[PDB]
Amino acid sequence: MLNPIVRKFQYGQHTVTLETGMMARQATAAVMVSMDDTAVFVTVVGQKKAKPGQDFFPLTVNYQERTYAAGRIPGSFFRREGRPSEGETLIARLIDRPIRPLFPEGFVNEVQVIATVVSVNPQVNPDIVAMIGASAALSLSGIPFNGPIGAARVGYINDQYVLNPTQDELKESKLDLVVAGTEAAVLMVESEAELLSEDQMLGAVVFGHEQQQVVIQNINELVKEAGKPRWDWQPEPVNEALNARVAALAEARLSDAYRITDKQERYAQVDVIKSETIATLLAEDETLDENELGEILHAIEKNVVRSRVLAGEPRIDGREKDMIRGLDVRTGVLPRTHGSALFTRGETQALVTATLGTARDAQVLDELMGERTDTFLFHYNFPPYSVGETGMVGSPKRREIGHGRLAKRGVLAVMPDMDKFPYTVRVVSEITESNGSSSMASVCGASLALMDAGVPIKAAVAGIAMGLVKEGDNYVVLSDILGDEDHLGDMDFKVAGSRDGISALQMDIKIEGITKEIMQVALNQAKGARLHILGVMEQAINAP
Amino acid sequence: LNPIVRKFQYGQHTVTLETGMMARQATAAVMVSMDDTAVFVTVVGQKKAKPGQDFFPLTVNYQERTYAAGRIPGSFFRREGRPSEGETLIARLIDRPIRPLFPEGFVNEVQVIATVVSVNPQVNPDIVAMIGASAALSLSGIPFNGPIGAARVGYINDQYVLNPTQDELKESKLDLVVAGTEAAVLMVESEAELLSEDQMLGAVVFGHEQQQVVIQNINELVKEAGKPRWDWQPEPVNEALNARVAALAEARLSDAYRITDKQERYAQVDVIKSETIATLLAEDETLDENELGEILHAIEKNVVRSRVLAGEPRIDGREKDMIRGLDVRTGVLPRTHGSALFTRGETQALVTATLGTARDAQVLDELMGERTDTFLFHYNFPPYSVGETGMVGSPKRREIGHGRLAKRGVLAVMPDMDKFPYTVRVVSEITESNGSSSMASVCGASLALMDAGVPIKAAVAGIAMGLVKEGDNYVVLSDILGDEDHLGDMDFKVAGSRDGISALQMDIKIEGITKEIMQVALNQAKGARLHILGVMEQAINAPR
Amino acid sequence: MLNPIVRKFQYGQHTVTLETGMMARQATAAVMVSMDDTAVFVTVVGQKKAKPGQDFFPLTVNYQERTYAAGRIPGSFFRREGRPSEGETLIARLIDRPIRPLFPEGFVNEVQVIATVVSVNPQVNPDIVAMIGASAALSLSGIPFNGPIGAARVGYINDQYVLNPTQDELKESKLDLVVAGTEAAVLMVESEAELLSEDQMLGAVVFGHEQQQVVIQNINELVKEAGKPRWDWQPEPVNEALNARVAALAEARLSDAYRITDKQERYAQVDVIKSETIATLLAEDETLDENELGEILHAIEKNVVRSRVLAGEPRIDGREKDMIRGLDVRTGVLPRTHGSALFTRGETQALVTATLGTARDAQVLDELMGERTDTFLFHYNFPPYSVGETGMVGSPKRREIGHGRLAKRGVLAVMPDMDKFPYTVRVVSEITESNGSSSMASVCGASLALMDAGVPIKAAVAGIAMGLVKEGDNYVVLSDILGDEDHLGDMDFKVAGSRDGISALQMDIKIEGITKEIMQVALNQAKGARLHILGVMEQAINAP
Amino acid sequence: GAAGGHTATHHASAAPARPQP
Amino acid sequence: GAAGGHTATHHASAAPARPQP
Amino acid sequence: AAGGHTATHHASAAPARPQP
Ligand SMILES: [Mg+2]
Ligand SMILES: [Mg+2]
Ligand SMILES: [Mg+2]
Repeated sequence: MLNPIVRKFQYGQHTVTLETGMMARQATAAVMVSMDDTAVFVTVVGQKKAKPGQDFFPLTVNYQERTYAAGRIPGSFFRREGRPSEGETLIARLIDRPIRPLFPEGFVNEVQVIATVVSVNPQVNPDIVAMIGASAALSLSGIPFNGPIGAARVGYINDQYVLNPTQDELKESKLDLVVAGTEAAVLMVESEAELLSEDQMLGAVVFGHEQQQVVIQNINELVKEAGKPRWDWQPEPVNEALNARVAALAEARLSDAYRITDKQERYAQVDVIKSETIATLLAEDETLDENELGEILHAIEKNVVRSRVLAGEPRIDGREKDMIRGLDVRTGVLPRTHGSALFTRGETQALVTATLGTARDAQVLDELMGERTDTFLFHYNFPPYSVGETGMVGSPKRREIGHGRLAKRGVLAVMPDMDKFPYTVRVVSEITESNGSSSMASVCGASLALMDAGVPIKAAVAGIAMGLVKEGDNYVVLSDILGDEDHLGDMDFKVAGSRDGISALQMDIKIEGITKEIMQVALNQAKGARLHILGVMEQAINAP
Repeated sequence: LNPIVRKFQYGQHTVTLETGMMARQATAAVMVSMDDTAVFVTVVGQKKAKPGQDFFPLTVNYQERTYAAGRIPGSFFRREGRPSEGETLIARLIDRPIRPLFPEGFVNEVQVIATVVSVNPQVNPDIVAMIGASAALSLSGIPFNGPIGAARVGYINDQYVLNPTQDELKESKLDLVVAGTEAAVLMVESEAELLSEDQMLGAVVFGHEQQQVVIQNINELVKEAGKPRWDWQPEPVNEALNARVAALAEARLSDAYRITDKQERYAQVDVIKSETIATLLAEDETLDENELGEILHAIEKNVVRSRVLAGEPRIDGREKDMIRGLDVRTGVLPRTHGSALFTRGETQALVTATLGTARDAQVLDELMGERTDTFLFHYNFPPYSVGETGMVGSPKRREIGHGRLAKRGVLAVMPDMDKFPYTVRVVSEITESNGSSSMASVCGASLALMDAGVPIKAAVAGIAMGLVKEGDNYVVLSDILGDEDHLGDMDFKVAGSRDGISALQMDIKIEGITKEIMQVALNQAKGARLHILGVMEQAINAPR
Repeated sequence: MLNPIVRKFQYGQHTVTLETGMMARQATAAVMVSMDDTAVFVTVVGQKKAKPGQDFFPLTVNYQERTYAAGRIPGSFFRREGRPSEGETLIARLIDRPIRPLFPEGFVNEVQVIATVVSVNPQVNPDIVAMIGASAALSLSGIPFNGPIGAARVGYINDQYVLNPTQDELKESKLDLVVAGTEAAVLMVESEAELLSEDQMLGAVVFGHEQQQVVIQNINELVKEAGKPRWDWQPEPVNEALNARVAALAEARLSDAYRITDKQERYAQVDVIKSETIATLLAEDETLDENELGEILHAIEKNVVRSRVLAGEPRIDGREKDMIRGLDVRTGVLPRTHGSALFTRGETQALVTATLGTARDAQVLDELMGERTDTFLFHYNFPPYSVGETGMVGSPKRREIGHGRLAKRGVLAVMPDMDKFPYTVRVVSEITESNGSSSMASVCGASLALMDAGVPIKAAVAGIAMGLVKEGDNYVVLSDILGDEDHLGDMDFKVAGSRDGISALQMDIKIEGITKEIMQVALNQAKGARLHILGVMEQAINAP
Repeated sequence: GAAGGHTATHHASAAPARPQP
Repeated sequence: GAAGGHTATHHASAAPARPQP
Repeated sequence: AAGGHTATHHASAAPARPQP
């Protein structure tokens, strides 16, 4: 006979129900999570064996909304749910982003998380529910995972923070923020705001992190009851002798390579060093693992860059910790477009256009929580030539959908309403060059393109990405990070807004133990950065 | 440029087979016609097998051109695109009977392409396409133990009717398709209005008897124009290597198949296979890995098959006619119109019912005429149902096929529009799989429809029957496991109420199935579904 | 940052602007080209090192139109540009075809060209602009490339040649021709004409080739100022000892193989020769490169066929240089179709149908230059069975769209106008057999299918493909070429038209230094060829 | 407020069995 | 009602040939 | 004509530490 294991708990003004043990017993773990009539069925499958020559962690999160959850039959020609919509892709990223860094370094077994919305209360958003589901399922599975995580939406009504506000309550909110993290630290923040201050945005992150602790505690109590035994998994043992042989051939060369400021040169040299080092070690011993040599070489790169940041030495491009790269701002670059702009920050460049249209042109979104028409469209394209590569030119990638939405949230706060400006507006950002943050270059480029098109935005809007290097209690917050400083650093911390406030805040933290003080240094240092960018933008164009 | 032509009467129609003039570069090509309905069928078999190939790659592509009906495609690009659900279903009608006729061991890539080039709106192209594939394969010289025939059987005025027209089917209590060789039935696909076991068996026998004229005429066409049979042999029996594998594995695999739990059994079988291959490869590194897996598969097969024939308890301890444990639940999701969770052993289906209006009815732009559908049935098979990872994109062909099979099992009890004027969508989510999942969808649908308040005439249920047969000795199995399907001789699915059969599906993997065997299977299938219906009644016996 | 390097020049009645150095600096080269407000941003990325075991040149051209160029928001449900339309696919081919033969023989590094239309003047076609952009970028890149090429559209108004006519001017034109080539020779021609003579068509090619020399001169000057250093690239050093070893095993056998006239039998034997030769050499020395052995074998094939053509010996099938293959023409081949035809020329066969429709059936084209309704539809299918192969049967591929449009341009000139015959007409060509030119067979098959359907076309229409083998000043023009004669020859030269003129002319030349004389001989010899085919077509059906 | 098997509005179950005569 | 080339309402053919000059 | 050379308005700044 089937027996469900059920834990219920209060979370704000809602009841969260967690059920496991009777549905999908062949998955590594499966949980049915409900928050007042809104239910998501979440499963995890982790493969026991890693693939022969695997050197990257294959994690896939699939989020899918069934229309029977709302008592409706799909509006499409086939009357069936198909490829994930823009909304389903974004929520899949909301689940993926906080869980990814919690898998141990070296863990490369294939893991798949599938979340299916099976019931919906039109006042309760399934995204928070699905995130609690993924956390609970991963914690019960026994797969190496340093959770559990919680999830909380924070609003701001009457200058007071509100936990998981309903769809009706968000109409009065000056903020829509989602925060996920462990018992100890915040891992992911996604938000849009109506130009709130640095203190108001930080208080929301802290509030939501404190409120979601009841979710973490209840998953912990469910895990002690029904959790499967934790996998006997070990990282590959440290080979000190092989490290020394790689360091003897490469460290001194890689140290000089990471003082080359030009991106194209500096790789081209990094690749020569790695090729020559590996080919030399294989000439000595043909049985050596080529993947393992790449991981040791990458460990050297990381150590070279990180320790130079902590020592207070000049960064890869010669900059100091709080310097912004060179700026070039252009307006009216294309002759037949309604509004165009070319924004260049260092080796990152965005060709951004604005197009005015009519009702006809507004997007009809057949969403699960209720049909909605969209007047403001924001599309972000990242072609492979922006980083000097060749590749597919198919449909938009998940990263392109995510960054198009982030840049949209950075602009929405200053957009005129329908009474003031009764037109459909489409903004397209073409990333022509990339070396860090391209989505923040899209924010600046959009602001110039909208003004060029004569769109009466409240004020000019701009953004940057902040980085971090942290060992123990020691840390350095980096302004306007390069691609390398994002990949070898500890966070990507994006802030967008006008002169008077923050329109969007996004955090992607790759470590545990991020601190309130650190997030505040980042927010203050970010404010100075965007005021500098806005000043240059003002020189070019200051009004429609 | 001369066509070789053969004409013959098949019931009330004239069938024309033409070969020799068109597509002379294909291995074989046949233009088949039945009273103006024409299908051009080609076959290409590759001379060499891929060096590391271990499975037979057979592909059937069925496509309907709109110029066949004097129509221009209704789609935005005015061109035929990806196959519809109907075209996918007919492609499966061709694949299922031909697949088991290729010799065991034969792994050369074979592709069959059927193109409908002309259509009489009273003559269905599916039977015509099946005859074409049989003719082309028999002519090709590709190792193929055909030819097969094909027949649709109706039941009008309590009499069997061969290939009834579209108008005649409207008065028929049966729509059955049967395909097979001169000796035996291989494939059955049917929907019926609750007909008896004797009525359903008589239809299979009738259609198999009537289609012999098709087989006789293909045989005569092959004598005239058939290309010489390929000089192909299976790999010779290596008695010494078999004994070496048996010495390491037989006793361990015999014990492994006494483990009832699927997950525990598969894990143990994998360990046995992994250790046997690793040991043998250390003794001799040049031993073929695919071959060792083939010998290991033959041992499993022999262990399971011989225990069935000897009258010993099945893998899970059951006797030949025992049904697995049942768990039936209704009203499991809070916001859905009707929901059910149906569990049979290690097979589970989460099924929902949704009500809509005429706006929600599906419009099918089909070759034989435009048609609107008020009853929708979708079947989803995620990889976590069997504890695996995988691509979740667009319904696979197998999902489409099982979604239709489950629909045909429910259709007989659905109320018509005059009694319940609503569009009904049924979605079956397979959460666990170990055999038959489509029949679990039939039961779950019946429960979900009653939960939604749909006024069906009669609860409906189904099961899959199995077979183990050596010579004249055979054992018929009730409610088969996944292992009993793969190592067995057939998958024999029957759905219906207490009063009759709504759907009958046969997929037979051997030649030499008998009228008696089908009779025993049908009778034992009846007791099985009556037992399931009894448990279903205890939960719910009338619509909400 | 540094300003871009800009070069302007007059090109006919327009101003062309070339900008480089500021946008997309991480691409190998990037150019913004403008012609009176029509602007295309073209990038090139060529990979530094070739993939370890590559034996084909991977060149990809991606052409994409952004709707913000015309001040519009996309009309699709997602309000975003998706998969390339037919028009975008055709223009990508216009860019690909002339540039492909200019990369050195043996160069196999991955090259990608991406052209994005960012601005559009509705009178100035972006296709010529994009071609100039691809030429400028490839020449600036430093990638081994024997350009630069020019590009010109030639019209014919008041019996005079007109350079790059506007969309309004083209309404008065009896010709729409596009020609591209180096300073020395023509490389690509794509055209449709209202039954113009051989001299009128040849004059258009020469005119367009002379007029585009100003574009070539200006790209050369821009390369002088802004061109990157030429890649240090060398072909594989010739191995004479290995050449003689392969020739000793294969040359005599391949000489006999290319006297086998039947295509299936020839290929079968060519494959056996190559398999046995490679296996014999890898048994002597297993360290030999298999790809290189394949390239030497292909070189022996090429020389055997080419030298036999130059010596004046009978062709592979026994034909003389100006002989057309055997013909078989059939009408009313399918019962339910409006008009059907089966056209056979040798081993090339096309089953062609015609379907009549209403205004509802006319295709709506959401083109960048203006929305447009198409009343004449031509689709071309090339299934893998046509060449005795297996393969995907998904959607149309880049060539299927290309040949479908070529065949459409061959028939357009004789079509009745909507004023006299107000119906949507769809023509579908099914290639059942292929060994030289299918798409010219589609032209013939369409002419017959349209007459069979009762479409009052002005005259019957036909076509052929011409070949060439050229060494120094010695050359031979081949009529109705085999697939082998196309692949081992120097050109594919297609001409379609009635008894009174040319409806379509297409050139794909693989060598530099093609001559006005050769093109003239090809055109005259092509005329006798279609008059011969039209004569046989007349014997079957001569009026609707 | 909750989904899942514990919420079943109706329920029935049977152990593995051989059907009636 | 049969399909194929044996069904053609009109038919014409020619051997391989060099056309008139 | 298109490109950054055809800009209607333009401004630029060298790498800098912003005033706090
Ligand atoms: Mg960044
Ligand atoms: Mg089964
Ligand atoms: Mg050709």
